[PDB]
Amino acid sequence: MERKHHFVLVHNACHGAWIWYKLKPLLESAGHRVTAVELAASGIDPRPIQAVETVDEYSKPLIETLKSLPENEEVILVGFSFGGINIALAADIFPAKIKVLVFLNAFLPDTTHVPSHVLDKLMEMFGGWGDTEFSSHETRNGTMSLLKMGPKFMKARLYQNCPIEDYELAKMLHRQGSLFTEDLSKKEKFSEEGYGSVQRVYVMSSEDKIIPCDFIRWMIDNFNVSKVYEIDGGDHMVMLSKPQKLFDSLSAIATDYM
Amino acid sequence: MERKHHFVLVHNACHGAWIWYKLKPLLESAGHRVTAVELAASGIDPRPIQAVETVDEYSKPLIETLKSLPENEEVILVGFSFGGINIALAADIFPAKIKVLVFLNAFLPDTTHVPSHVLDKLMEMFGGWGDTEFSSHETRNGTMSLLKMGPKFMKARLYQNCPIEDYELAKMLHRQGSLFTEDLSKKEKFSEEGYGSVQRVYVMSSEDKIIPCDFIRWMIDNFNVSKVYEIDGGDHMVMLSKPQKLFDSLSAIATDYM
Ligand SMILES: [Cl-]
Ligand SMILES: [Cl-]
Repeated sequence: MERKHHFVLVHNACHGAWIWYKLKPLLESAGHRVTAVELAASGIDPRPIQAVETVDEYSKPLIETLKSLPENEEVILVGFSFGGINIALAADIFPAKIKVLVFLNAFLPDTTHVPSHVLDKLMEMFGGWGDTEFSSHETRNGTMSLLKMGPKFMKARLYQNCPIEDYELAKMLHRQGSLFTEDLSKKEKFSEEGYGSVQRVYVMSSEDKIIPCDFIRWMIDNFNVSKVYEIDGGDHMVMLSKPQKLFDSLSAIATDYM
Repeated sequence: MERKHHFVLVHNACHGAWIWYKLKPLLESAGHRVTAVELAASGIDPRPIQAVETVDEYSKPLIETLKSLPENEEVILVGFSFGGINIALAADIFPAKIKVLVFLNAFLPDTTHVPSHVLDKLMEMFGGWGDTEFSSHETRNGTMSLLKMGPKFMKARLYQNCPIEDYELAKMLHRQGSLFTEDLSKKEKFSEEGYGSVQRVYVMSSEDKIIPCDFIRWMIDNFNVSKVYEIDGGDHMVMLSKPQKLFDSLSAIATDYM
């Protein structure tokens, strides 16, 4: 049997490690190791998002997971949605720990514009926020913009191809979060020597109704990848609507980096 | 059609409303309404268990859900495991709001002994906590015993008949909690005029490795119920391992109290 890999999986804003409940055992039955990180103020993390003011604090559990890998171990690092920004941050710290970055229906930042660039572009373009609730919290370093998904918006825009049980689960577990847009507008650009040096691939769902297939091409034209994989019939929450096809794409990716 | 009901579902210690994610849509498809309560320090509730120092604080979100119900509305109140204690507590406060109490693989207290009686009986004969972590938290109410389940103990004793996905989910979501046995040993006995006046039924799983059949028969012999229902092949997490059969049992109950 060919070499197996260690996958580090990074969830989206307002969610938590729980999203990976279908995919983790698929990967582990094929002999791979999986670590599903829970970011700060996410899932069952005991902090409210208001206490996590910066994207570096938010991302700290991912940095700590990578820090604790033994010497010379490398992972396949998979970021979902805002998890794209998280994994780029990590890649700028620990580039030699990362065999390949998997941007899964994810923000794909560049090394030319401020780190918020691709998030700011989507916020300008997106029209279907529905019953999502937006709010602010003032910090000692400025306004921090917060969001809490509404259930109608979830159903129409994230979960529309998911089993109803999955939607019910999400309604039980989703939390107010942040896309850290102010904090990311003030951060130093992602570096070419760190983030830019790491191999990267993009995995996109064909029915993602939050991260559209033309906004992806925009991001990819803006900052190229090695390879683009497409998951036929996936919604945004592809690890819940099409976990087997997602396993298939991750499997393929593992084969290209053995 | 027959009139439908409003089910209020109460989870077990260390868990949260998320346990109900398969059952909830089954009951809603059948036309019923469903509230899955999240108890203090449970699931995504923002407080750690160290902040919830009494069973009455732990139960307060159930109390508030019952208090909020419109005038003359009555619910089918389902308590799972330690949920049995919480629904007995609620029945002693709002007995006229409850059509029937459903003890589901649950502790069934009486009105003769201290509230912790049936737990004390189990805890005395129980062995093999496995990798479960026990700790003590000192409070203005005395010592509070905390537990955090270990994953080997979960797999063997709680989830042995569940899909691997459900076991992975639970590993992602379970939290340190408490059975509040100190506080329950000190509390006033449940009253015959409140709790004792409410209709009650028991639903047991045949393969429950936490609450064994013989102990259930002893609780029911000591505090009678109107009817007993059994779910063939269910583990303790019967809402995960046999949701359809649990639905079938709750349907049968709802037909009985139309
Ligand atoms: Cl996101
Ligand atoms: Cl329990």
